[PDB]
Amino acid sequence: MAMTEYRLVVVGTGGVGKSALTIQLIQQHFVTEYDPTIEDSYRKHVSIDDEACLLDILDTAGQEDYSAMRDQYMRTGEGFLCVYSIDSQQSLDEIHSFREQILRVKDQDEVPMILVGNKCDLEEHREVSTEAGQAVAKSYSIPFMETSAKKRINVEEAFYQLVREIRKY
Ligand SMILES: Nc1nc2c(ncn2[C@@H]2O[C@H](COP(=O)(O)OP(=O)(O)O)[C@@H](O)[C@H]2O)c(=O)[nH]1
Ligand SMILES: [Mg+2]
Repeated sequence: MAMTEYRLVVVGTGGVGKSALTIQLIQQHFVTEYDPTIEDSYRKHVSIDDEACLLDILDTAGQEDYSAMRDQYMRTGEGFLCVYSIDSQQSLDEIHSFREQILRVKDQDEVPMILVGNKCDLEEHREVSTEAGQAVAKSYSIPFMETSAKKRINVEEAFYQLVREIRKY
């Protein structure tokens, strides 16, 4: 009996920590200077709510003319991890267009996604309050989480929550 595979796409402005969160989930260490242009896909066998499954994760990078793989992942993506950085209001503001574009490509009014405020270790440099991130997520009726790839806070939980959202769809 084959386990279900979930295709997940991590999106967000450059520098928010898409690679660092994805590499923390897969390899369980914190990267500091990962190439901002590398667009890799990753796999991981996990159990979520005690149902084993496979995660198929595209770690998007840059906004150059997309590869055919990115376009396929955008069309076939089952859940989206929409990442901003709590120290960058600009990265949160860009989330609104990431959601429009996901809903545009998927051609539906609602697509499983989670709003992730990353770098929650940078409390000194916080621009986006938790309350404001919760307000965006409540407005879009999506789950919300603050994460730290650096301090390993809620990394697995963010991905697992996205799977729980897909399973409710
Ligand atoms: N303090 C802190 N820095 C982070 C965190 N996540 C990523 N970074 C840093 O932010 C920079 C960009 O991270 P990266 O994952 O490459 O962002 P990406 O362009 O979305 O892939 C890197 O230097 C990371 O060390 C975090 O949770 N906390
Ligand atoms: Mg990256």
